[PDB]
Amino acid sequence: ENGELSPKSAENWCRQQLMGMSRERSLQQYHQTSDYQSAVRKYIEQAVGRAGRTSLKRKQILLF
Amino acid sequence: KLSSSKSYHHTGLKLVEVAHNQGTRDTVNCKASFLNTSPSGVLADMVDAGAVILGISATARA
Amino acid sequence: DVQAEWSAISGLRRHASNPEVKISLNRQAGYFYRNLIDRLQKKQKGADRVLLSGSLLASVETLLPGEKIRNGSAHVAFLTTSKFLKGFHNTRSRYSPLRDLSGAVLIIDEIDKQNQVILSELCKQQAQDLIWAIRTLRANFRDHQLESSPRYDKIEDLFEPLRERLEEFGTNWNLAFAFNTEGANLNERPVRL
Amino acid sequence: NVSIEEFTHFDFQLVPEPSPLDLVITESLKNHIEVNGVKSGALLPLPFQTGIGKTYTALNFLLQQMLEQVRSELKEENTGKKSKRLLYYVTDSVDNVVSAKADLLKLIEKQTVKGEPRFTLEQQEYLKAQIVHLPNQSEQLLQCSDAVLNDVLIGFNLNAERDVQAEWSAISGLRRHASNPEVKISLNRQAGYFYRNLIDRLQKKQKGADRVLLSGSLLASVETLLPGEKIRNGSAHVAFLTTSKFLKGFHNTRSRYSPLRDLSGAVLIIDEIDKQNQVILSELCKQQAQDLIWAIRTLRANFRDHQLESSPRYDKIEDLFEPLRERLEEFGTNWNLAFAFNTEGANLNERPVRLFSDRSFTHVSSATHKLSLKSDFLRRKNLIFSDEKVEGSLIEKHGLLTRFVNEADVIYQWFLGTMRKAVFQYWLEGTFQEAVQSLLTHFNLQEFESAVYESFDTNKLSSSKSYHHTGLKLVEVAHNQGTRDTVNCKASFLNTSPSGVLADMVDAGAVILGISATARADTVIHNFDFKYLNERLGNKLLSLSREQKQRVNNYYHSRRNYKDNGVVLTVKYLNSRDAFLDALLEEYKPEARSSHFILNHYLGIAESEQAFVRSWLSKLLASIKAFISSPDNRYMLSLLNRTLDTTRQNINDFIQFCCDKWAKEFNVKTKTFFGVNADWMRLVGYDEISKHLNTELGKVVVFSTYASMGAGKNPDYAVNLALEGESLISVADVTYSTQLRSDIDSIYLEKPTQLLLSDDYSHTANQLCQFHQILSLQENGELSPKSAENWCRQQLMGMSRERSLQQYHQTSDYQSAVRKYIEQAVGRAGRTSLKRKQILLFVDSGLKEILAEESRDPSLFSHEYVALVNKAKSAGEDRAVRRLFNLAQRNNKDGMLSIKALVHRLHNQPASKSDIQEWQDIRTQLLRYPTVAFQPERFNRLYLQSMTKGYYRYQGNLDGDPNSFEFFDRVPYGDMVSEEDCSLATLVQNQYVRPWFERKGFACSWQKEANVMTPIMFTNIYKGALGEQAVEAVLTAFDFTFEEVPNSIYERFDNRVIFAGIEQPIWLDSKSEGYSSKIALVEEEFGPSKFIYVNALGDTSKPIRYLNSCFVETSPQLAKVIEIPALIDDSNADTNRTAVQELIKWLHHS
Amino acid sequence: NILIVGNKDTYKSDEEDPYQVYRKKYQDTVFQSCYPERLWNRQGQPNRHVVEVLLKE
DNA sequence: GTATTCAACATTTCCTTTTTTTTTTTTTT
DNA sequence: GGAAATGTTGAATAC
DNA sequence: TTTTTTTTTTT
Ligand SMILES: [Mg+2]
Repeated sequence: ENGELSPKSAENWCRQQLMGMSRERSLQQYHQTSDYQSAVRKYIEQAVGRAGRTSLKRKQILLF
Repeated sequence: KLSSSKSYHHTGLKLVEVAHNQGTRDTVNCKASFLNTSPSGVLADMVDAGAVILGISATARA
Repeated sequence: DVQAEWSAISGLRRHASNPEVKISLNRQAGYFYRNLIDRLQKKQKGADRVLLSGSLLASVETLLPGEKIRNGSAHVAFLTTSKFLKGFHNTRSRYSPLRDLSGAVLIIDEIDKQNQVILSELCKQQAQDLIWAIRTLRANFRDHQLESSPRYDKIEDLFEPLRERLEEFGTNWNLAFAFNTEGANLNERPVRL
Repeated sequence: NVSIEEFTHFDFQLVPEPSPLDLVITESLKNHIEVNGVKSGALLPLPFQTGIGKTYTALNFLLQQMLEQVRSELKEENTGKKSKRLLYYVTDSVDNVVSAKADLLKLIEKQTVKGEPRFTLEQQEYLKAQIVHLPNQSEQLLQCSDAVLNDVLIGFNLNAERDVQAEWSAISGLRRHASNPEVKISLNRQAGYFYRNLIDRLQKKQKGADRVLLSGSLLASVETLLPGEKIRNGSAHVAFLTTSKFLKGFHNTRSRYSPLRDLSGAVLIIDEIDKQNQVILSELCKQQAQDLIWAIRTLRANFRDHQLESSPRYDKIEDLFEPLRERLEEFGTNWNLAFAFNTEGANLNERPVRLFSDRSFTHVSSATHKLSLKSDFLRRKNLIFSDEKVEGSLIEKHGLLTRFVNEADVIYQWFLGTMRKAVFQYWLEGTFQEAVQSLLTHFNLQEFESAVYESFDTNKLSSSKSYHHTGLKLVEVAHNQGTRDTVNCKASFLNTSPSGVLADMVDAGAVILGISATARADTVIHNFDFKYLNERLGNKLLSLSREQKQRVNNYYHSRRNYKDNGVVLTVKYLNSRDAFLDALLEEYKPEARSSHFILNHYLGIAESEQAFVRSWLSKLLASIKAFISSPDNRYMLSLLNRTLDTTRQNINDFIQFCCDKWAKEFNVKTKTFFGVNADWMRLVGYDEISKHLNTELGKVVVFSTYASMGAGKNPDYAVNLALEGESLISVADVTYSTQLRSDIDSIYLEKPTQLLLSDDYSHTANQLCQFHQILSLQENGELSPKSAENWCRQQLMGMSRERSLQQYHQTSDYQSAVRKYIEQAVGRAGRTSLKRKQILLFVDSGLKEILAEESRDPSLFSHEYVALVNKAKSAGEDRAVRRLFNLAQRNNKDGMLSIKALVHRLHNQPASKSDIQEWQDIRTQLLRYPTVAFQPERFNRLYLQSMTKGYYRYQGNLDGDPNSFEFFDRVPYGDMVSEEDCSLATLVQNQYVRPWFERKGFACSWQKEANVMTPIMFTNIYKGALGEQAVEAVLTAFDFTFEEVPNSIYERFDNRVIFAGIEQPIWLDSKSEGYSSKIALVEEEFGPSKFIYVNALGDTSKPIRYLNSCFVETSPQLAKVIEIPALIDDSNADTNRTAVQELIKWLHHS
Repeated sequence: NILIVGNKDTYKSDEEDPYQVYRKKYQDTVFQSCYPERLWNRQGQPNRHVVEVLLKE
């Protein structure tokens, strides 16, 4: 619906889902979208947001 | 329905499983489970019903 | 039965230190709360209306926090998304916030997370056998009709197209007969559409 | 692991030396094979005294049946036709089941023959493996260790599932510290639910192709979790379970197995058989109520076009449902089931409407009005509207609402019966579930699954009619939940009584061995109806004979030889002792003013209860004083009706004060025991009294009730000879297994009070089993039909519990129940063979007259009951006669109301073929057998048993109220039913009639028998049939041809007559505006016709009368009806040849 | 005429009460009234003394 | 935390009992 | 509005 | 191929 998948890819993925599908293969299908990258950045953006909850900071904050 | 606004978010999906009925070996049922709308459809329905929704999140527009 | 169940719950609650005791107490409390609200909604539905006032009124408002909202005494609610979608009880019935959203202000914390929560609630509906459903609809709509009184105005007109569709569907697909598979082993693998 | 080859060298002909009880059972079952055949079921009631070897006899019989199976399987293994014959031991209480199983295992382990062990260790291990115990599912789960059920979960791969392991972990965690009670109820509930779900999972795992192969350790763990699996495998064939479990059935891996559906060849030992009547009744009362309007609408809608596969597996099943479809279509057309139903007018919200009906007669409606049923086509509604009828005129015109409800009930029960027949046609019990599912799914009736499952285990004048085979129905008509414009008729049924269930078990092939001391008490409230069982089973109801009873009496005397050893039974009847109680009360509170005030204030007795308390307290205290003042009695047991627990503490203190006063006066310390409850005995074991009598010196008073001291509780104690003095003696001629024990030696017996069954539980809110009592009394004849119907009415209108008791008190069933209580009380207190030299029995004086009338055969009474009866009698109205009067009225009113319905159905065109057949069957039966020698089976309610053979006088308006019929010599002057009064002798003297009667087999005279036709039959059917047959007999020999009147206007005229050479259609009526209406009705369908009105008997000299269509006299050529006044001369039975010749002369002028 | 009427206070207005209506309507007619609870004993049987009292009044 | 007088509705009887007067259980859901 | 005849509570008085 | 841990509510 969003336009992230062509109808060809969407129908192939639906067919493979109906016939049983490994999570690793569904996840591989998902990784080809840009929606996946937006979700990755959403996960990262919240991780550093939840850890920045006060106004007392070190002289140096390390992000690895 | 081509004369209307078509979207997955307010048509949803249907999954039908055709199997023999419980205890019988000569009768089949069509057990269907539905999604009649997506969560976006539900949220838009709340807004159209007149609710003022204040959605707060650091990633609200991801 | 009410006294027996409540006394059993109270005795279980008396220590409730063990986690499995807590699980059992949770399930028992849920079922008993359902039964008790079912009953008091019965007595409040009929003419035997118990007049709530003072200490008893406060007791009900503590047992049924949604009763304060019905009474107009409270108008701010803190609840989860799942509870919001399922609704909450008062002394009359279950109140669904979704059916009465006009004028409501709704603050949703972590809004984008609620997409997945709402989806999980929508996934949990009960499946239904379409053959049985259509056969019951076709069988009952064939001749059953409603009262034809002023409280039923323009309602049979809503159902008239559906009755015609049901009869034509049952004729085309021969719903006098039941359905079965032939040939390939259905028990080997069922068909999914 | 043991095998059946261990018994290869076992001597099956060596048995322990049998007691007379064993011999009696064996002889009765031998004779049963001779009389009824091998495959026949049987019912053998055994009135064995408990405490003289009852349980040993039952378990020894059970063990012999176990060894017979082993011998049969060793001998006939080559045949291959394996029949693992099932043996059941059922009783109502869980503890008795467990105790009996433990005693059977002990008997296997410790039995010896000729001083040598009966069985080797391997033989013992084999037999003990054949025995299984089937508790409720919660207790079944909590018995199994974590190892067993973890093995089961692993083997069936349910351990991977989240919810299964979550619930099992919760249950285990509770199980570690389940010492707390509330923990125990919670654990029981969750254990039951979890067992249900888990067994469902193995059942669906096993039905399919993914069947887990069970062997070895997994098989053992499954058999431990599901003991019913051992029965399915054939590894076990003896089951110990309760009556409730027996009725509900038990699971195996494949399905739920119901013992009721597979009773062929089973042997079923039922302990405390007469208690099982009300247990079965309580199981039947718990059926789910269901809505008749919804049920009939669903049945009508789905049977309209849905049909089955037309495959070989559905042969002849569609034909079973074919009549029901036609009936459903006709019913829905007549009552307009396209519309819903509602109440119009009178407020249903202030009170719903209650309708009571036994499905035969005695209909009662809570509405004062005549609730009728009207279809309004302007709206679309069926309206239950209230004509303003008064409750007093309940014998008015039959309204429509009752007719609708009765027909809907008939159709619903017809659907359930047809489901049973179709399940049997589809197929021996694994097919049952599949058959039900396939049939309900083809018809789209899956909503009736629970109803069919629940009900599966449980033309009428021509049938053996009885309440026990029919039951009752109570329907409440109220607004639907959540709506105020639609009404439902929720109905609760009993389709059979417990006597019907027991007779069904015997008919199915079960040999039932009912053991109880009062197994044949003459009450139907507190016992099975053995009058009905004897009618239905015949000689499959076994009875031990007079010689066998004498042998049992001699055996019981040899074990309880009171007389040769010096034991004396002393009986006193105590009335009120007002002065004695007043002196005691004024001693209790010395400075108070008056004893009435002491009773009111310090004891807490209201002004209403003062007289009753003064009555029952004085007797109790007088008995206690006489117990204490006795020299060497050591153990009293009061049996009151109320418990003396902490709710009556003010009386316990006074009783304690008196006991201490008398203990000081007579110098013996007495330890009371108040409030011996069911709860007290569960919490504080009864061995506290036993230990006290074992260790302490002095007397003991025990306060209890009849209800508390039920079956299975043993009040005997272990004897310490240092404390007993020399007052104990052994009354048994030969004593073995010494273990000195003794029992009670004083007893107070209060008059048992609340004798109508009333459980007061939740499921008793519908009062169904309170109507079962009135209707069971009316079946017996204990009530007149008038009294039973009035009591049914007052029970509908809401009846005080006090007033139901008063209605019960005036039956003799009541007094038999009282004596059944007293006989069971003293019977349970006599369980050893060490006795005092004196035994005191103190009795309420209200029990004196009731015990004075015990007149049955004393051959099997206990010694204490004989003593009570003899003492009662020494200070000194038939029941069968009153039964005869009542049953005369009941058989009358039954036929009176059933003929009216049949005629009303015949006058409803078209007349159904079954109705015509039943009408002809009734008339043929009455013509052939006006009187019958024995009580008939198939036509039992055309007749009544008369006190005089061949005739009886009766008074009653045949078209008035059927409650006001009287009968035999209560009416000296009235009408009379006899051979003379029907003029059969004059009829049979005629030379044309008599060959016809002798050819047809009709009776030319009445046999002088006890069973004669009821007055309704004589007046309304027998005389009409005689007239019709006489007219047909004469006219057929004068060249008339007779053929049947067709269904359009059947029963309006007796016969169409056709003469040779005349083609005008002729009609016959044999015995004015109504007759003209019939004239118009017939001529509307068949054009111009001739109608004949003729009387068979009368004065032949009176002239023939010719009338027109309007029944006005006219010329013969213009007449449409001929009225022949007398066809046969009443004085000498010659044919009225002139009249017939004139008739045929008219017919030639047509 | 005996008019089995309801309790007098439970009728909110005079004209609603059958009593005080037929009393003023039939001005020349003998009247007597009763409540329908006042003919049962405590066990519910008909109370004969009440009907003698009504007849003599 | 008063005492005394007094007006308004209850109660019992009536061609005479209101009537009898309790505790107890298994199983599935 | 069962009746009459007896009887008690509550209320106003109230000295 | 990618590579997990979380949750609410009625039944
Ligand atoms: Mg007056």
